[PDB]
Order: sequence, then C-alpha cells, then structure tokens
Amino acid sequence: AWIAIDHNFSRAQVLTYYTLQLKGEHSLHQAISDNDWILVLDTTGNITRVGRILRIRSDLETTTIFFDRMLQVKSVVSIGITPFKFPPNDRAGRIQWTDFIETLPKELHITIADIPKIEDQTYIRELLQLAVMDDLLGPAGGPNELIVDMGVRDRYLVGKLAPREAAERGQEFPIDAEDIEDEEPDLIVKAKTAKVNSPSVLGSGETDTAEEIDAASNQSLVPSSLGMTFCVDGDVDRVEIEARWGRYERVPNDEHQFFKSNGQKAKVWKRIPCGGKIVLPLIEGSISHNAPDSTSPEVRVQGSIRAKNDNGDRLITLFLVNAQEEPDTNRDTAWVFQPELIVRAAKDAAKPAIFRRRPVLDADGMDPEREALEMIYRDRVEFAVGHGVAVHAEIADDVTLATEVRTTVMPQYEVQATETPGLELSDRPAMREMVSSGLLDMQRLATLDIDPLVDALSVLTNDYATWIDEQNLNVSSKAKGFDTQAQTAINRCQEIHTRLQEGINTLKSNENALAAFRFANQAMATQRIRSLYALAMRRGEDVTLDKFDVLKNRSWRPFQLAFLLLSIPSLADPCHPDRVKPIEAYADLLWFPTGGGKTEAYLGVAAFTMAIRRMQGNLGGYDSSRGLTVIMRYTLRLLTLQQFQRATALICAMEVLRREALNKGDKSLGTEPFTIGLWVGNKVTPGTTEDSHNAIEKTRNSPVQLTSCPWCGTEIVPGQDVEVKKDKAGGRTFVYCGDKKGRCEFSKGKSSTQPHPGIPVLVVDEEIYHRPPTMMIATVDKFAMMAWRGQVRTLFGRVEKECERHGLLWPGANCTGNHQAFKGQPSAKVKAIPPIRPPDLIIQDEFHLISGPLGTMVGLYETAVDELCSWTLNGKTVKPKIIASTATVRKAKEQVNNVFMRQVSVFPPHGLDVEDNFFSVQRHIKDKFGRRYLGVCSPGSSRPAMLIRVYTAFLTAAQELFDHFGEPADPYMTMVGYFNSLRELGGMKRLAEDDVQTRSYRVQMSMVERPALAQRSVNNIRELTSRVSSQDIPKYLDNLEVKFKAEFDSSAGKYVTKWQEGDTRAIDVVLATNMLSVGVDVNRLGLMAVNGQPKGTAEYIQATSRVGRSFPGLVCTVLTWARPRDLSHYETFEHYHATFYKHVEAQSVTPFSPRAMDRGLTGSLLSLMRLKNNEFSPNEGAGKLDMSNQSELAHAIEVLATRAGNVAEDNARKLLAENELKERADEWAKEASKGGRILGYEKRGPDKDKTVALIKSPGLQAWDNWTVPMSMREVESGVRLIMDTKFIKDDHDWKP
Amino acid sequence: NKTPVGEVRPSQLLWTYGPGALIDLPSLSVVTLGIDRWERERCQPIQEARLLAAVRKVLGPQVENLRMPPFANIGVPVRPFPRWMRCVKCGLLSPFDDGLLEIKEDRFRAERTRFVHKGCTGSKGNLPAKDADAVPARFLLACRDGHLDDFPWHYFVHGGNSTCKGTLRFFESGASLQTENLWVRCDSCEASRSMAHAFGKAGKENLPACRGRHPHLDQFDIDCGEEPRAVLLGATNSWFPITLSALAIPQADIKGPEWEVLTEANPPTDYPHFMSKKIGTPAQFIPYISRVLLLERLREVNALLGFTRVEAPERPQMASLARNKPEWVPANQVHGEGIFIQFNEKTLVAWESLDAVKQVDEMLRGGHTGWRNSRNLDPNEDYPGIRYAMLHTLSHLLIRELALECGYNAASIRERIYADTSNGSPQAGILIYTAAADSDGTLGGLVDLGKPENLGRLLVQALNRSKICSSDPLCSEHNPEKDRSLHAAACHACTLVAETSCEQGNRYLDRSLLIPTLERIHAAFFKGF
Ligand SMILES: Nc1ncnc2c1ncn2[C@@H]1O[C@H](COP(=O)(O)OP(=O)(O)O)[C@@H](O)[C@H]1O
Repeated sequence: AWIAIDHNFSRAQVLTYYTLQLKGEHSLHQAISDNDWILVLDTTGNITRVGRILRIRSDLETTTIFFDRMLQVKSVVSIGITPFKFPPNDRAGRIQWTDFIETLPKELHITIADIPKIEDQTYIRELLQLAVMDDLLGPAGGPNELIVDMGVRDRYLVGKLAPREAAERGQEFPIDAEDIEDEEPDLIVKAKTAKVNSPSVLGSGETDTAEEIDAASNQSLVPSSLGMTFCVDGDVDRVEIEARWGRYERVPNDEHQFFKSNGQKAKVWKRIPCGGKIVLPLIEGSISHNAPDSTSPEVRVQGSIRAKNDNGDRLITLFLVNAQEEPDTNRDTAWVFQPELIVRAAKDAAKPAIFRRRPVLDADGMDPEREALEMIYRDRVEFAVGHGVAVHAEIADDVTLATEVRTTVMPQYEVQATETPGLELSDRPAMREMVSSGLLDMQRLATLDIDPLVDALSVLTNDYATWIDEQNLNVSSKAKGFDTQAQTAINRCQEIHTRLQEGINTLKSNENALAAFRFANQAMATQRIRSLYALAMRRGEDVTLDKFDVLKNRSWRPFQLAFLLLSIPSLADPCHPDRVKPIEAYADLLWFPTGGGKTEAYLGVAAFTMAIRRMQGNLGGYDSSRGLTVIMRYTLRLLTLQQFQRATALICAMEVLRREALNKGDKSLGTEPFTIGLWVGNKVTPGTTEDSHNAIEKTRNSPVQLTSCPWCGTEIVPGQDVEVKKDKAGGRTFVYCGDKKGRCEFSKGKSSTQPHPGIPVLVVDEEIYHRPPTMMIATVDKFAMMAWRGQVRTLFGRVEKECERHGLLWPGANCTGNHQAFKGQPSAKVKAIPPIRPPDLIIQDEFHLISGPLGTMVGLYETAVDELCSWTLNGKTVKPKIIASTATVRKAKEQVNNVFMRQVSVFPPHGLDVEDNFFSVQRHIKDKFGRRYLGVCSPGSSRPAMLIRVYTAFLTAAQELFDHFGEPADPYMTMVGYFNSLRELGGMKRLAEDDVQTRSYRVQMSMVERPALAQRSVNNIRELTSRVSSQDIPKYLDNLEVKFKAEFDSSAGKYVTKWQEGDTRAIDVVLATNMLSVGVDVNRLGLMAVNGQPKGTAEYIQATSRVGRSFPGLVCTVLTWARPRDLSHYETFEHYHATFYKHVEAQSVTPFSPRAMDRGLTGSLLSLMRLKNNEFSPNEGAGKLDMSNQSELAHAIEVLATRAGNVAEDNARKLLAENELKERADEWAKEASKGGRILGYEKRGPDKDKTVALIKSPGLQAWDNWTVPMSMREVESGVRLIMDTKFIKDDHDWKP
Repeated sequence: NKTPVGEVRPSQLLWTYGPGALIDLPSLSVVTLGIDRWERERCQPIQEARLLAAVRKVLGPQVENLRMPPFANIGVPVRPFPRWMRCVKCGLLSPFDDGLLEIKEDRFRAERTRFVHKGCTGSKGNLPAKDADAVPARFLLACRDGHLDDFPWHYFVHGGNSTCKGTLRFFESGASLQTENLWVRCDSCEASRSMAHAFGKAGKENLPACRGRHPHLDQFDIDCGEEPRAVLLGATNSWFPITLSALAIPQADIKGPEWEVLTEANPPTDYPHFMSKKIGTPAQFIPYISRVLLLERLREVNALLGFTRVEAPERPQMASLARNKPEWVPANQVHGEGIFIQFNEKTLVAWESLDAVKQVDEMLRGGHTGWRNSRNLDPNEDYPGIRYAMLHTLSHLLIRELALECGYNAASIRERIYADTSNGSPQAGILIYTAAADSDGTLGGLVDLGKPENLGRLLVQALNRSKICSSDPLCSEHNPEKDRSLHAAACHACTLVAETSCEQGNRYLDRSLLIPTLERIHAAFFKGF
C-alpha cells in the first residue's frame, strides 16, 4: 500500500517494463516488504500501473523493485478524484487500505483476483540469473547484512582475497583444525546415509571405456591480488581510479537476540563497506603504493607505466593487493570480499574516450585468410586483458574508442541469432515477393512449363547480382586499410553468380535434366510431408494425413535450392571439365550455422544423381541400370544409426513413385528397385545368413535395426515380422510392416509379389555383396577391410558372371552357376554380362574431425578409392564428384588438397561483413533474443564441491520461479549436464542421486538466510551415452517431451504438481556425453551447465547450441583454476564469445611421412592389387606372382608414386615412396619362389595344414612391413588385473 | 581363488600404477603386488645393452634381462587395500576380515564386481533385510621412509588406547552448505571426534607412531623412527617412480654419446630407427641458435627401479621391488619423433659473466644450501648450474605453448636437457619428443612444426605471454633464500608441467633469466623482445 513516482532511470526495455527504481539507500525504505501493492505514477500526477512486489534488492545509492503481478492502465486517470495524499517530497507514502480497496473497482474497474500475471520469459531468465548470482557471489542480504551461525569464508564460493601470510603457507584440507574448536560438539550431525532415496533411476549398463588425464591440486591454492592491463592514448596527463570492496566484523554477544536450539547465543557477523578514489599522474616508471581507504592502510594498489610506443600510446598495468596481518582469534577479519576496480577519465577533461586498442602483437608473417578474418571482425575490438579476473569495457560512439574499463568476477555475454531472411518487414523486397507469391513451393515447381520455370528461377540470381552491385561502392570507403581483401571478396561472389547462371542454362538445353528435376522435387515433397505423420503416429496421438499437407511444409530455403542449381552441370554430363582433368577440379565445401537444413540440402543432390543415371544409357560399354551410385560416409558409430532412419524415408518415397509410374506403361525408371544398405562393423550387424537365422532362433526361446515403420508408424514386433529364406549357399532376409488390416504398401498383404518385398533395406554383409544397393551409408573404419576380403569388388561393379538363383559371383565362391531341378524349380545355367559403371558421388559429413592421425590414415587409403572408381569414355578418364560439409572452416585449402587432391569452393562466400551476407542475417538483440553465457571460476574448492553447489543453486532457484509464475518456467525446470569423458560422468553419477537430493531437501532448515532458493524434491535421473542400449534410446528421447504439470491452490496461494496413477513423470536431471544426438528440435530444453572447457572450439559451439531454440537460452560454463586452458579462457571471456571463428585451433593432415608410410603403405598396395584384378582376388592368389604378371605391380606402384608427388609437392617424398614401394615389392617377390609350401594371405580353409600365411595382424610382435591394420585407429591391447581374496591377521599393535 | 576386475593400458604400469600403487577403480581399490610373485615365463624380453649395463651398476651384477608386462587368468596380481570399508545405507565402518562383509561378482562383466553388506536393516534396524553396496574409506597413513598402512580409526576415536569393542559410524554436518566436515561416533562409549584434527599442526599430537608395513611384500619391519603423515586416497603425493631412460643411437654416462652423435657434421641415416633432416633456422633468432635438427624416426626405451612415498626423490630413502636382490626389471619402448635445438657457444659464455646473472646464481645457490641442510645431506654436491635454469625454463614454456596453440594433450610431450659442463666438452641444447605410441601429433604432426615458418611464431608467442603472470606481484618478489625452495619466480600458473613430462620435478626453474620481469631487468638473455 504505497505510492511512488517514476523517473525512468533504467536502460534495458524488458527491465523497464517490469521494474520500479527508487533513489537512496534502503535504510530509508525499511517499511516496504514483499507481497505489497504499490501504485506507480508519472511526474504530472497520472495513474499508470498497479503491481505486486516479488523481491527487493539494494545497493549504495539505488534500490530496485521486481514485480510479479502487474496491470497496465490503457486510459488516462487523474489523481484529483482520488481521495489520497500526494507523495511526500518525492518519497514513499502510506496508503489507507479501505479507500484503495474501494477505489479499485470504482476508478479502475478491477478487483484483486483479476490482475493478470506476467508472461514474458526474458524476465524469467533475468530473475534466475540474479538469484544464482546473489547466492554464489554476494552480498545477498544487502550491503549492511547480518550473517548468523556460520563463518563468512565458507558462506560464499567466488571472489575473495586472502591475507599475504596465509597465501605463502598454503593448505592441506578445506577446514583448519583450530577454527572449529567449539566447546560443544557439532550437535546438528545426522547419519551419513542415503536416507529416503527412492532413486527411480533406470540403471542401464553395458561395456565401454575412454581416456584419462591428471593435473595438480585445486586445494592448495588461494590468490591474494588481482589486476588488469590497458593501453591509453598519448597527450593526456592524469586519470581517475575507483576501488571498492567489503569487510566483515564480529558482533559481541549482548548486542543480538538470535538463539540456538539449546537456548544459547549464536555467532553473528556484520558487514561494512570500504573504498575510495585516487588520481594518478602519467609519468613513466613504477607507481608508488597508495591506499584508498585510510582506516585500513595496509591494503594497496600498484603497477608500472612504460614508455611511449611506435604509434603514440602507452602501456599501463594495475593491481590490488592485500598485505594485512593474520590475527590469532577470529581469523576471518583480515579477508577481503567482493572486490572491483574502475578506471575512467578525469573529471575536467574535454573528451572522455581515451582507451584504445591493444598493440597488434605482430610476428612478421602474413596469411591472407587471417587478414580476411581481421577484415570481417572489424567492429569487435579487444581493449583490455585481466590478470586473475575478467574484464569489461564501455564503447563510445566511435567503435574503436572506449570511455570506461572495469573488472568482472563472473562475466556474461549474449550472442546474436542467425536466421534466414524472408519473413521480416525490413528485408530485401524480392525475398518477400518470393515468400508471398509462393515461388519456393515444391509442388508448384514440378508442374511448371519450361519458360515459367526460367521466369521463377531468374529472380534469385537477379537479386544476387544486384546485391553484389551495391557491395562494390564501399571498397575504399568503409573498408579502409583492407583494399586487397575487399577486392578478393567480390571476385568469388562474381564466380558464384557465373556458376548459378551456367546451371540454369544447362537446365534449359536438356530434357533428361528437366525430368530428373521434376522427379527430385516430387519425391522430396512427399517424404517431407510423411515423416511428420510417422512421428505423430508413433507417439500414440490421433492424427490424419490431410492435416499436414499445407504450404508451410513443402517449401524450400534459398541456399538449398541455390546449392542444387550449382550442383547440376557436373552430374548431368560425364564430359564436364570438373570430371576429366586432374587440375582445377573444384570440390564443393558447404558450411553454415548449425540448425539450418544442410542435410536436406545435400540429400536432394543424391536424389537428382539417382534419377538421372538411369536415363542416360550404356555409355562406354558399361551397364547403367543397376549398381551402387552414392556413397555416404561418417566418423562415429551412433550418428550413422540416427541418419539411416532419415535416409529410409526418401528411399521409400522413391520406391512408391517408381511403382506407380510403371503401372502407366512408363518404363523410363527401369525395372530394378531402389534399395539402401548399411556397412558397419560386425558388432552391430551379422555377417552371414547363418547368423541371421541364429539370431531369430535365439529370439524365440541383430538384423532388426528398425523399431517402427518409416512410412506408416506402426510398431514392428521382431517375433513375427522377419523371414529368413533357406540357404544351401545363401539366403535373403526380409522385414515386413506390422500393419494388420493391410493398407500399408510395405505389409505382407501387398508387397509379396515384388522383386524385393517389404521394407527395402539390407543389413547382412553377404546379402549386400550379392545384390548391391543404390545407396550406401558406411563408417570410415570399415574401409580398412579391403585388403582382407576379396569379395568387396562387387560394390565397385567389377563383375563377370551371374547365377539366376543366387546373384553376382566372384572367384572362389560357393555357387558356380549350375544346378539341377529341385523343389520343382527349373534348372539354370551361368551367363556372362558386361561390367557395371562405378559410382558417381562421394559425400563426407563432419569433415572438421578429419584431422590429426585419423585424417592422415584416411588420406593414405584414399589413393585406392579414387583409383577404383574410374573409367574411360572416348579416351578421356572420368572421375567421381566429391562434396563435403563442415561447421567451422579453417585452413580448408591445404586440408582438401591433402585429403582429396582437388581445389576448393566454399559456398556461400564471405561478404564484407559478418552480419549481412546474402543468404544469412545475424539479427539484433533489440528485436529477437539471444543465447546468454555465464562463467564461474573459483580456487580452493574441489571439483565435486563446485559441482554440487552450482547444481543445487540452479535446481532450487528454478523451483522458486515455478511456485509463483506457473507454466512459463517449464524450459528451466529440467537441467542438462554436458561432459567431456566417461570417467567423469561416472564419478558425477554417484554424487547426483545421493548428495544433491539431500542438500536440496534441507535447503531452508537452518538459521542462515537464503533469499531466493526454495524447497524442491528430486526423484528422476536419466543418462544419454553410448552405454545405453539401442532399443531403449527412442524411449528416453520420447520421454523428454512431457511437461511439468501445474495446478493452482488457493490455500497455499501458489502452484503445485500432482501425478495421477499410471502416469509418466517428467525428468529432473539429464546427463550427456559427446553424443548429444537430439533427434528433433526439442522445444523444452533451455538450461545447460557445461563442465570443463572442451578440447576444441567446434565441439563447444556444437554442444552449446542445442538448448535455447524456441525459448531463450542460458549456459553456465564451470571452469577450474588449476588447469591452464580453463584459466586462459576465463581471463579472456568476453572476447572469445564475440569472435568465435577467429579462435579455431589448428589442424594438420600429412600422409607420406615416414611414420605414416610405415603403417598404411602395405595396406594400400595390397588393396589396389586385390580389388582390381582376377588372379589376385582369391585367397590363394599370393603364390601367383610370377615373372609374367609383374606389369600390374608397376601400374599400382606408378599410381601411388604419382599421388605422393602431386600432394607432397616435393621430389624427396616421391623418391622416398618409390624406394619403400620397391623394397616391399622385392620382399614379396622373394616369397613366391620358395617351393615346398602353398602360399596364401591368411590361414583359412581345409587346406590350412600346408598353408603358409603372408600377412599379419597387430598382435604380440612389434610392427613390421607385413603388419596390416584392421581400423583407422588402434590402441595396443591392455593388461588385465587378477584379484586375490583371502584373510590376513594383524597381531601387531599401535603405540605412542 | 582368483578373479578378474579390470584392465589398463600397458603405458601406465611404469608411470602411474606399478608395483606399489593405489588403483582407484570404479567399484573398489587395490594395490599392485611385487614382482617375485609375477609370472616370469610370460614376459617378452627387450634387447638393449647400453641400458642394461647402466641398471647393473646400480642394482648389482645379478640383474639378468629387461622384460615387458606379462601378456584365462593371466595378468598383473593385485590385492584389496585399504582393508576397511563403508556401507551406503546404514553408515557402518568395519574391516573386510571381521566376516561381516561379503563379495558379489559376475565373471563376463568383471567391472561390476563389488562388496556387499549382507542383511542390512537400516541405521536403527527396522526394515526388511536386503543387500547394499560397500565403498572404501578414503584416508590412509603414509611414512616418508616408504611405508603405507591403514588409518588407525580406533585409537583416533577413543583418544588413545581403550578397551571398548563397539561399532563406529560416520556423521555429516546436517546443513545444506557445509560440505567437507566428517565426524566419527562410538555406539557404546559415545566418543565423538572430527577428521580435521588429523591434518596440520594438530596432527603431531594426535597420531601414533609408524608400524613399518610394506603391504606389497606382506612383511613388517621392527620399528621406524620417522614421523607419520596422513594422506587422502588417490592424491598425487602418495607414489613416485624411479626411472632410467635412454635413446637408441647408432653404434660412461648415459647422455655422452647422445650429444656426440646428435651434433656431428653429418648425422648418420643408415640405421633403421634413426633418420634426421637439417631443415632451416628462423629469421629473428640468427645470433642465438646455431642448428635446428629434425628427427623423423626415433626410439626410446625405459626401465623402472624403485619408488618413494611422500616427497619426490633427489640411497637410503628408496624402497625395493622384491624380497631380495631382484633378477629382472620392467621395461618399455616407444617409436616416435622429435625436434632438436642447438644454441651458440660464444653468446652463452658472454652472458655467463655479467653481474645480475652472478647475483641470481648466488641467490639460487643459497637456496640450494638451505634445502639440503633440512634433510641431512652433503650441501656442496650435485649443483646443476645457472645455464641449466635458463634452458630448462625455456623448455617448460615451449611445451606449454605447444599444448595451448595446437590443442594437444599436456602429457603427450617429453623433454630432455643437455647442459653438462664438467669434463671440458661444453653442452647446450634441448630435446622434445613424444611420450605415448597413440598420443597427439603422433604421425608426423610434431615434425610439421619444426619448419621455420611456424617455430618462430610459436617462440614469439611463448615469450610474449610470460611477461606478466596471473599471480604477479607475489610471484616475482619470491626469494628462495628465505624459505629454502629450489624455485624463484616460477609458480604453477606460469612454469610447471605435469609430472609425467618433467625430467627433474620442478626444481631449478626461474623465468627472470629469460625476459624482463616486474622486478628484474638486466638479467635477460633475449633482448628487445
Ligand atoms: N524446408 C524446410 N522448412 C522448414 N523446416 C526445415 C526445412 N528443412 C529443414 N528444416 C528443419 O531443420 C532441421 C534440419 O536440421 P539438419 O538439416 O539436420 O541440420 P544440419 O544437418 O545442418 O546439422 C529439420 O529437423 C527440420 O525441422
């Protein structure tokens, strides 16, 4: 019941809506408390707002009031009719209750219970941030607070300086023995037990392991000083320095009335403010010691000042040291809490902006990419650096000058949001024309005639050319000092426009291309509609198909269509220059912020490639109506299994349209269907049909890699939906849909007559090596199997013979193509067939992880993959097309030339600014929210103590926000914890369900005052990692989408949850390693707590970007003082978070070094020797190397030496490779002529009693020439520990 | 009678674990046994004579060979330690061999083995009986001379000797904010005490004398006059190794022929495991650096001889591996690559005879004399010199910058310094090679940075970072004559590396010998940077 007067002091708009700010210390305003109504006016005397108070905070000059319910008056109401008194002398004034209650309906047309509640969520993220800041940093009870029943040093976690005597001797334990000696024992002890646990954890388990590391202690350290470093302009004389801190003092017993449980008095401390301002002349030399506050003269400020530099500025360093002395009783009165330093200009200067850039720190070397990066980021300027603390600067109107600098203990910074233009009212008019008239509709673009097609596609290129035209007015005007880079930027955009027009021209002068374009658009639109229906059905909701067929769902995004038009002319003709010459063959590289659709961008190219290949014909004497087309290869193991589900839907839609087209007599698409297979290790998938039978046999008393049907969403039961045909030499495994009525096209009622019935997949390896699919999704490490197994050459199309009953044949197989009549099937005979065309496209994802030893090992084995996929056409040699995709680009040119041996073409190009390139727009904080970051660094404490405290603070502050506001707090009620290793996650897992629940239950059960936290019950904990079984993963991902349920109780006056019988519970804490493989854009998750700085920048950007996509996000990185990388990042926090891409760590890919030639050379030689010829294909081919076969050895040797010379660009490497290959070839040549034995590759088969092996495996012996690896990475096998359990008696006894 | 528990990489058996070390597994903790109870017939020998003749001089002529780690029950033998545990549900403290604790296992998935408290009924004892999990207790008792033994719980809780035979519990603070406090309570005597009274100055008045227990040998000494110290479980100051390593060079100190071979006019390249290139020298560093040599193929063998407990080693404080004089020692070998930097002789001799260098040398020798007095050793021997501190500091900074710039792991990189000046063949140079066989920058990644385009940038950034430390006024004011340290102006936040990488143990390091610092100017070796 108060009346105040507004004066509009606060700056941020969201804060100014929901707050009232008063002047003066809170000691005058002690009559105002929580749950109070205040009625806010303006200066003239007009009623504007009516609100209710949530919280009060205070400072040395101002007090801020936060609301929880508020009404905004729309009309104009005067104070004259109000019976009340005007505010006394612009302070607070008391309201009579009755007149306020009577006037609320009379002159405001409202009651108490009709007040609407606050709905914004930026307000809520602000309140949560303030709560955690108060509880971890302080002061919490104001500047004149009282602390009861505990010591001041352990109350707070961050930002405290020790006296100098303590810092030299260090620590051995968090608690000193002499400071705890009370008369009584600690009476508030409780038994150290997992009390009332009820963990409700699923407790899934498996087998996995990771790496390990170590560091020095975080216990034996405490600092006693902090500083900064700033560079100042010349021709000035003096500056102003302000320092403030806080001090604590013990209140004697007769002065308070706070009692313990047993009637005795308790310890009470009190806080007093400190600090003052000084003025310092600018003379070269070390600064004299000075004391700002006279009452504590033994705390200082110091530094040094250096001479003038080459430009006209000066370097100045400043510190702040505690040099006090340690007493014997009440040792905490010599510690300094909450320090801060401010440096500004003098009070009487003419111009304030005197702080300039740090010197560039040049090193007499230039890299054009680096200068381009400095040109792009020219409005992010780094002014100062902190020593044992973080820093902050205030930027003037000029973006190269600053007026104020200071220090921050826990720093924050908010990042702008990348979006695609087209929806806002301030974008380019042509994009709004495209959206409003519907020229990106995928159904519309498949039915247009050719001339309206050119009309529609021309607008994009016209507007791109226009944008480049206004980009050229500012070469020397706005980019001063960077003329060379401002020209090289425009050159590549002009090349991009040229290639777009070339693509449209190729589309105009062809008919196969137009047919393929229409086919790809139709298939993509259908799959895009149906995937959402499948996801809705699998979760058990009730939906129909016509709900999802609206215009929102079947439209393109401009960079995807642009990539498609770029990609056309190289695939529509094998005679294009990109595929016939070894120089200037541009390999496209696509990079973009994560969240935009790169995956649907690069799946359309595969669809177009698949459709166009069957419309060409048997060019060059090669078959072209069947065989493998597109290879799609990845690095990890789990993301492959996640992407296979996405690829199946496209294959299904293509099969549907192929089946519907043939019914009209149109045979352009052919007869053979489209199928897709995996190619991963033998742990996940079976090898032969016998094992596929064994798995189903063991099931009824694993080829089932699918859980639900892609096309319809019916549950797949493994018991009855699998058929394995009998196998005298080989069989075919089929998987059917689980529909019972018979309306799905992939059930047993409809598809039984097709050449490939049911779901068109392949899982078994020998099934793939007989009928090769159209598409393949593999992992990198499987490619090392080429030198072992000789039947892989079917995948590249090197075949001769075929059996009608089994499939394609290789030398040394079971069936030779002849049979008798049996089960009534007619007898058949073998036939000969011309060869098949090798694949056309290679696709690589997560290309930034191809670096280091993995990158080198990929690069050396890629000599064979490029060689085997080649062929001839009119004398020329045709080579495949390569596409890669990354998240961060850095030194891409050398990486692509070393791995793939091509040129590079990064799309989309740079532009002159980081904010306004053509296809992306980096929006503004005033109009769309961002992703705030926050940082915590603290010495002394252990890593478990910091983790427990941060987790408890977030969990209990979120609950307090829930209790007053309701359902908008839902994003911040479930906490995600991201980790870097399995061992540390295992360590934290024990602490999660034992300690945090106990510390969160008893959060308000002592006499210490905690203003913001609240009572919370923790019940549910899950975990997402590689040790979770693959059947259970989609159940956990589908559990994360349930919301916390709320209900309003008028007895307590708040909201409360209640869970009915047989209902699912929401999850409280979720823990996730590297594999944060979130399936969809999960709308709930909006709070993550990173635990430790990752070893890479790309990983940090990938992991932290998942949270906060539909609601505002908030990340808190927890850093440790004892590690170098963490401290280095802490001191430079606010600059690293504004220039991400400038700071990407280095990489290297170097095959053909001696250490990599000692590993990969024999494997590559044998792979090229085996998978290309017929005499060396079978297992007994090792003895065949005669004096008549050596001409193929020369071919392989020449290929390897040529690539080594072309990539290393030095003749020494070529000479070295030639010598190594010659030695290996001669070593092979000696072993052939040793008669008396039968020589082969492995000891295998019934002839093994006289077989002598040639090559080996990594085992007991040291490495050799003939050791051939089985993966791209190996650790030597470990040693196992052998426990002993027994009893030993201890007769010996202790003594003083 | 035996069962598997887990596995570890063969690298860690000679640098972190090994015959005497605590192993903190996910479910339990064990201590590796000695080597005369190892399976000798399943260890593959390693052929290296130049290191065998060095081990035989130290440990006597009876040493036979160097042997690799032993490799369906073949493995390294362990035994549970500490032999007291805690219960999660009832909070009970009791040794393993009273009979109240039982062991569960599953053989196919041996990482899930743990101990159980059979028939737990609650603290008061009013719930249906079940099985709960048992975890070790996390404090031990360490003796400087080499002994480790269980913590004396009964004597500590009863304030000395007592006749009681009750049971014990743990209690916590019961507040939401205190986190580290512990309490021990007797069920019959109600004697209560806290764990804070075992560390610091109060520890001397409260803990009893050492008993003399070598756990890995199952053997007790008669008496031990040293004073004891309490240590945590898994802390880094509980086991230190003694190592002796050599480089495989073509063909009586170890490091003599290494310097003779590496600085020849034409370093040989006909041996399989030694191949070298002479690429370049940077632009700003002409007067100081004379030769920079790259190694494309390198090979290093190791050995293990002993251990020490509380303090790093500097021979009566070292503890053996076996019951008698041993007959073989563990060994290892790694194939890798390295970078060799040589420095100019005349520039160094000019810099050795200045004034501030002599003052800093006098300060360090006073500190060395102060250190060696407090441990009853000869105080006029084994001083390295002043050249050693400068080269050694530069090496530590270079390793830190290799980790910071390239994203490597810190433990992956090892140093080796050459600064002997006693026999009239002066030395100056550092070496840096690779630690593990599967580490960062293994396949030609380190030799990439040996080219003159990258090394100069790395050096410039390394030297320009170390101008002001993060704990700065107190770091440069540090004086080792006052309190007998072996370092001056070299703290954790500017100079020290992990114990795996370091060759000496963070002794004899000082950074003001390299650049101007906040208190000294005229002692620098690199001027104008
Ligand atoms: N044309 C489109 N219209 C609307 N949303 C789209 C479109 N294309 C993709 N998306 C959304 O973007 C997501 C694609 O993300 P993804 O392509 O996997 O990112 P990246 O592959 O770049 O990491 C899909 O889940 C989908 O919801």
